Amino acid sequence: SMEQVAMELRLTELTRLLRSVLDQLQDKDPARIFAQPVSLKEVPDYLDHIKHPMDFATMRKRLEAQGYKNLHEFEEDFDLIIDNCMKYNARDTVFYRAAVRLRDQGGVVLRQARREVDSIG
Repeated sequence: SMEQVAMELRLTELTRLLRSVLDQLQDKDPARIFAQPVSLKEVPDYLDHIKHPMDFATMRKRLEAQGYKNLHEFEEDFDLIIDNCMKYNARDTVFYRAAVRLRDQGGVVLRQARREVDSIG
């Protein structure tokens, strides 16, 4: 149908906008602490602690499959990155501190993304 196409064009454009958001959030992680999945070879007990691991490469895979239907779903995954880290790692670690800085800096980007998503529809 023509409606299914129009819906698919909306999803494609959302994917465009979320790709730019993702790039901007990932720039706020210059140490690349959140770039890849925590290694189960190197942290073999991780899944005993963290039930839903997340990282920027995994989000990018979902993004490119047009797997985010709305901004809420994308934000859920970004919040998992931060929240998982703040639980597994102690306050006095470079990892925890990196997550706090990513959360704080990302807030700004996500605030305007929400306005754009609502604005453009």
